[PDB]
Amino acid sequence: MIRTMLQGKLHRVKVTHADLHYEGACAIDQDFLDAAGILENEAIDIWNVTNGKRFSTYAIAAERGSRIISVNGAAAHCASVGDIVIIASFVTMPDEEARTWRPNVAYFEGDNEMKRT
Amino acid sequence: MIRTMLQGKLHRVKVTHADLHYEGACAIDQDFLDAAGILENEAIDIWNVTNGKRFSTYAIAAERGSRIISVNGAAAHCASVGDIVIIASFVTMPDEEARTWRPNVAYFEGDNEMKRT
Amino acid sequence: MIRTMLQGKLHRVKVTHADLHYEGACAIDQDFLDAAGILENEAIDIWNVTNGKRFSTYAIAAERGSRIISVNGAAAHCASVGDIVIIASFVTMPDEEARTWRPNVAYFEGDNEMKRT
Amino acid sequence: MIRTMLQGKLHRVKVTHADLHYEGACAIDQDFLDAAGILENEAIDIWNVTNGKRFSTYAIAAERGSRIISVNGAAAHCASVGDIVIIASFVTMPDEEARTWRPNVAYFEGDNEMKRT
Repeated sequence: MIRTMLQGKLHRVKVTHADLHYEGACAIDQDFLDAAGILENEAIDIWNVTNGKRFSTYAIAAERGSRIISVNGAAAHCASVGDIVIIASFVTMPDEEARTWRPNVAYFEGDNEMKRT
Repeated sequence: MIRTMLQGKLHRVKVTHADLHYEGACAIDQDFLDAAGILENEAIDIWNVTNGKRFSTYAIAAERGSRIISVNGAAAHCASVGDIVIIASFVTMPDEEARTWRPNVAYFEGDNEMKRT
Repeated sequence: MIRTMLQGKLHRVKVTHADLHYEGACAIDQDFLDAAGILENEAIDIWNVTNGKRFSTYAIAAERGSRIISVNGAAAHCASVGDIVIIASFVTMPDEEARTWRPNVAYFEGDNEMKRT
Repeated sequence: MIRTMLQGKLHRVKVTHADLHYEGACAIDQDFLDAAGILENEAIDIWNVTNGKRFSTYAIAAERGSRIISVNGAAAHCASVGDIVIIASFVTMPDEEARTWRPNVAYFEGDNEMKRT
């Protein structure tokens, strides 16, 4: 049987933009997406450390190096600029592969600077 | 391993009807379903740009050309006539196919007129 | 790629019992489970037509013929005796099978009497 | 077609720690994880019997024998020390295997002592 496992997450990144109109999804610096192994158009869950809200949407790429985290469309009701959020994707696999599965985790410092190790 | 990807969405369509009783689900003009690639009886997520609510239900077909978006049953607690919503379906596939996956997106103008390109 | 489709639902059944302690899940007359094609220990979504709440739990069997719908454990915070709810399960399959997929739907009358056709 | 089934649960365990900062997820005594068959980095749903909240996160191991249930990061908004929660994982399998599927259930007494049978 098949497990759902954490694929990767952006841990405690800060929302940089929030615009109800127009567009939607959560636009994320492509460098951040690569670090966490998250793909453009992949389903993502967003857990807001600042306000406690939890919601699910999908990832789109923002410009590499922009350090952008933009919550757009209806999702803009769920976060504000400055909020600290955790952004996660999940994947499925057989139990055997799940047992030794390792998520990609990206950590942050300062103004959404990616932290090493 | 297997990714969950955005299959397609109706972007910023307007709710035309909301009836708590009876029936359920979200009835959507079949032309809209075809445009976004969404199937009758497929699980859909609905993100309400107007009121911020997010909920999951399933799609049923409304008459082709009716331009109808009817939120029925318990879902009628989550949207009102006139609300702007995003309606999405998600599918799973191997990582390799996910990397070059392209969602179907349908956009709207005026009174739920589908916008081209 | 793989679609998530409505497998079956109990449409507008009434909650008969709600006990926060102890046990959990939603216990459902086995005849109702068979009618909707829902299995013991299968994940189910519950949409409360009366109070608007939406939550996910799993199905357990109640005695055949009891006409019971018991919301237990934490789920008892989400429904009250007398509430009208829709109980659904979802399954996955290839797109080809999804295109002609037919959900099992069970309808109700009076005191959770299953309605024919 | 493929069913989503309850894999296992921790039934009515008590939250021992809740820290918004830092880390995230829900750290759970590894002995408890083994008992319910839940894996490190597996998606889990948490249903709070005390306050009614329901949320989804992922499991991480706490020290074997610590009897720890720590809700961390954004999840700390959803439970408090002392809350009674049910922690569940779900897996997918073909309908045939689902029909005779048996979830692992772990029960608790006193100060998160695992109860036998």
